[PDB]
Amino acid sequence: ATDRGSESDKHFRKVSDKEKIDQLQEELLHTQLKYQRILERLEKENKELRKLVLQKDDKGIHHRKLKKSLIDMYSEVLDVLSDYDASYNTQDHLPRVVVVGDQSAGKTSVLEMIAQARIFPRGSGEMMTRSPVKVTLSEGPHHVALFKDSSREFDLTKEEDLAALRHEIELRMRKNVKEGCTVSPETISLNVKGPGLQRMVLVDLPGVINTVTSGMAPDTKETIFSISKAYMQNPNAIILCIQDGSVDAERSIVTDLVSQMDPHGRRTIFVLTKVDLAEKNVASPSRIQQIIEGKLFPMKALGYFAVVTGKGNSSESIEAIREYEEEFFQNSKLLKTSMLKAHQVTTRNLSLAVSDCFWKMVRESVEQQADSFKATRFNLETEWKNNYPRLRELDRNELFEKAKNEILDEVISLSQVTPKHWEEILQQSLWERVSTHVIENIYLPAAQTMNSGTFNTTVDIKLKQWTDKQLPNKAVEVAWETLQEEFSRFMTEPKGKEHDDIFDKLKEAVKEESIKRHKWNDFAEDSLRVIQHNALEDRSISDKQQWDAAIYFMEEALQARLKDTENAIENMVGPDWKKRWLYWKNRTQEQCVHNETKNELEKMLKCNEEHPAYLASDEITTVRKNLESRGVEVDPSLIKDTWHQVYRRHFLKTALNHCNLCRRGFYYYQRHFVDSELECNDVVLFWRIQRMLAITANTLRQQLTNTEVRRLEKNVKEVLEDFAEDGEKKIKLLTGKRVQLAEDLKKVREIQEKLDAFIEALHQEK
Amino acid sequence: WKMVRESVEQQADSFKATRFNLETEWKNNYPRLRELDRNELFEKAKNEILD
Ligand SMILES: Nc1nc2c(ncn2[C@@H]2O[C@H](COP(=O)(O)OP(=O)(O)O)[C@@H](O)[C@H]2O)c(=O)[nH]1
Ligand code: ALF
Ligand SMILES: [K+]
Ligand SMILES: [Mg+2]
Repeated sequence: ATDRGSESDKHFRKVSDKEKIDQLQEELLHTQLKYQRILERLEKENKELRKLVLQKDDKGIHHRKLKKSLIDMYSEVLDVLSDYDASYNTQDHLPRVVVVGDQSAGKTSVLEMIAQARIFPRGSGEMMTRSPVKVTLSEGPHHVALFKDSSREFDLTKEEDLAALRHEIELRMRKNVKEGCTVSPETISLNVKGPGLQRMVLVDLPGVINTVTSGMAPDTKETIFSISKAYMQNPNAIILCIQDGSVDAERSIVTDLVSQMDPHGRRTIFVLTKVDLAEKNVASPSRIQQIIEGKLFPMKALGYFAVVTGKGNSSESIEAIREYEEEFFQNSKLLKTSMLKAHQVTTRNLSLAVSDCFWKMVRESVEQQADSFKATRFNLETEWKNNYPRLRELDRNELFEKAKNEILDEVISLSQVTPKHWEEILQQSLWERVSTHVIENIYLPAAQTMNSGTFNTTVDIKLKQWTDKQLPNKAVEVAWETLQEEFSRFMTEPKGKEHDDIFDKLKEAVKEESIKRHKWNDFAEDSLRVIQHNALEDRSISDKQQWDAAIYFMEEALQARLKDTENAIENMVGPDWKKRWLYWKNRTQEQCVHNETKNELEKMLKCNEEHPAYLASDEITTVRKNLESRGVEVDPSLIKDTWHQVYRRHFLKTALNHCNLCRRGFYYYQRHFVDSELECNDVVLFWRIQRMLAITANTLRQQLTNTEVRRLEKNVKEVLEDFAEDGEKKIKLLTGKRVQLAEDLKKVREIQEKLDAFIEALHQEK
Repeated sequence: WKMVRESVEQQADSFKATRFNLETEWKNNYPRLRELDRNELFEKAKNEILD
């Protein structure tokens, strides 16, 4: 009878097994223990069956050391790195090839005529590049590129598919840009296969703008510079410097961006675009001869200075661009009358030369990263472990689940609270809430008559009306709060000096959802009304012990009121001579008035001890004249306020003296046959309420332990499952700086594997 | 029929548990009457009154 919710769950839980254990045992334990093992061993078979078919498309199985997915290893390493750390602290050490040049140059053309002319939005009229776009190029058949690493199935040779693919990239480009600028560092990941593509990662960084026009947000050019740090602070970056062939080199921006990155040109190759505009204006090949020699290019870029040319139409196909480029370069005086042989100028030579320089840098510098990340992990683990010796290995998934079980365990522990605590806490809390209402609004005005029948009649009518409207509504609220008060203590209270504060955000977050769903039984009040009516209706106290308990607790309530009034009075009247002379204090003129106003009222009560609480205006006038006769002029309102506090002090002392004789007078045996005027009807009123609330608490406790705590437990389970799926809150709640460090350690460990996997793939040559 | 077959078996356990809890308390408070009915109660009075 102490608790019934736990028994119900066990009974039906066994029933479920009795009917379905022959299916549950296989699914719940046998399958799950084998499930993890088969992931390593049997999924291996299905992965290999498809992988081999995919490798045949790659040709990796057919040809040793030659596989189109071999270059995809390089991108996988960077994809983890960008997710692990997209900031300069990690990005600055990641090898890459970047397209750098004046925005007007159309610098991206170096990549458009390879694969991107079909799927990347282009054309003049507006700035196209909005954020770094990385394209993973690989020798292979035509295949729809990955867009934001998402799979696609499109034909790259038909306009209808390509147009939709151009839309997809544009959406990422603009969405990466936030208010205040037109460019964003947030990168876009593309991976395309097709003929003529080289194994390398080329990034089209947003074009630099000398000045921010009114058509662009003010921070455009500063943002591009910060994005330009992808190479300016990256010793592993290869820079393709694009000179806008429409304008002279002395008008360029790229010269300063790269010359401050590598003034020796060791990390860069200079490329020129739109050279054919030289013949749409008065061509000056003598300036081109300086261009090839790098006289006017401070970065002294190394390699052959390739040139890109195009019809300028934004619909020219990749094949059309290649054919146009070859014919123009092989005949134009810009290159035929200067030392720029077309077979070195052609973009396809740049792609090969860029691919050649790409693998040179990657193999040389990649091994340094493996040592760097390993050193990082050891330094992080040493400090992380020393500050958190308890957690040698931690994850945010492990952190959440521990709380999930811990929370459910505590709420169950809350369900283990004995009724003794519930009944005492509910009874004590509820009575204290309504202890003054009865005294001030029911008892004291009823005490103004000497007719005990009216006294009991008056209160009973008020109580029944009060009972119907207030008592069960306050009682449930106390019970609802009382359960939450213990729940919070069970939930988030520390175990002395040991406490995992890392879990407090989730615990309180779970509570708020669980209390919102904690709807107390809407009919609990109806039972209490019947109970309270019966508890009040039965006023028969035939037991001395019932009398003894009721009177002592009534005294405490009255003594509390007496001190409450007395403390208010002392402030109203101030210190007496004992404290005025002891602490060198004095009275305010109001306190002086109150003391004399008090004295006159005390004298009035000294004789008229039975004076009713209500004062006649003649008494108010009498006091005023009695005080005015001593030089004290008092507003009637002061007297009435003084009167109320002093009267209760007078009354309450009388009531306690009545209580003293009620217990003592009846206690003496020979006095029980003396019918004195000591009808302790207040003890009858107090006793019934004490019993009435005690029964109320028991009804609340029964509902508390039978229905409400189970609803609280059920809601917690519903909320915790929502949190289990709510990754963002789990991240937002689990921010303890050790799980985040543990998360970083995991990512560092993964990168070390990914770094070595690619490095291991480099070592396939020997 | 999906809901009825799934949940109906729970009722059988619930009612059986109800009877055992009711019989335990009912029998303990009324050990004399292991089985009682309002028809048996009336007839006993009928004979008792006539006697
Ligand atoms: N004349 C000429 N036009 C080009 C060349 N490369 C690209 N374009 C034109 O520039 C426009 C878009 O090229 P794109 O590489 O996207 O430059 P961006 O949009 O300014 O970054 C298209 O209309 C192309 O025809 C080139 O080498 N010569
Ligand atoms: F014109 Al650009 F990136 F070269 F938008
Ligand atoms: K442009
Ligand atoms: Mg562009």
